[PDB]
Amino acid sequence: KCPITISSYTLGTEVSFPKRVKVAAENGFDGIGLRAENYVDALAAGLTDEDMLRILDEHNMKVTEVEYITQWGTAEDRTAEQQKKEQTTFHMARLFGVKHINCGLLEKIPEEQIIVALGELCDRAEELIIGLEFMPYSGVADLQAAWRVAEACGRDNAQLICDTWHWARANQTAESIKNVPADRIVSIQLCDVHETPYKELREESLHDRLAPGEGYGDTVGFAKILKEHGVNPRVMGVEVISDSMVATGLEYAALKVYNATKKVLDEAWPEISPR
Ligand SMILES: [Mg+2]
Ligand SMILES: [Mg+2]
Ligand SMILES: [Mg+2]
Repeated sequence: KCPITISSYTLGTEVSFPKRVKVAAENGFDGIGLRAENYVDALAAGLTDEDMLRILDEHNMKVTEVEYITQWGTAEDRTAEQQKKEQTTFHMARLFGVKHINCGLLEKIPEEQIIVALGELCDRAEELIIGLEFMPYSGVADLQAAWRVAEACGRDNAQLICDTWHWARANQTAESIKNVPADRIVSIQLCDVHETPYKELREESLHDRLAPGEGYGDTVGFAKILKEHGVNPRVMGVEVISDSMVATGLEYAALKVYNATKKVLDEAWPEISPR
């Protein structure tokens, strides 16, 4: 089993929790992703952990993705708020029954420092899996780099996330997955890329992604690579971060990315496609 999950950013940063759940459920998703910010907003709106569980249950829904841990690479970055965010994701994962937490490292630090910091983060995570996400503009720039550091840290909960946008913008291929044990890839996130990159790649990534297979990043070929390598993702996230789609409509966004996801997985991995 692999829950088709609408990732947090796919619905923006404003929508209430109950609307997020409802829009997801109405559009055929098995789960939602939640950022710590979304969770804090819900608490600020007077919702409790308990109420969030009830609402999910009311829509036959689950939170299946928890994110996003960053700013863990250096002593100066690991501030009290950083550490609060870490702790908040850990609690969120336990609460909602999620086994892994999405993680990225923006800071371009020497890799030996990354190995050590990653090990420490996995220690902090205890039973939870750290899903380290490579990104072309980050301190872990491609899949080989992510595997190198996860491997070297020597914690079994150091695992890997493949997000189509990052895969395509880091120009990854079939060879990128070489020597990466399939069972180390904890999740997959689907979307697609514009033909022409932004000047600032990080702006593009957070503002102007395309729906799966509607772009120039061979989402279909990407899914097939991971499938054939023997990856068994815990979640199939759909992470299409698009200010334009959200501005058009949440329902619009949700329908558009579901239909696109179904198109790609029908072709590439029918056994887990939504049905
Ligand atoms: Mg915004
Ligand atoms: Mg991602
Ligand atoms: Mg089977």
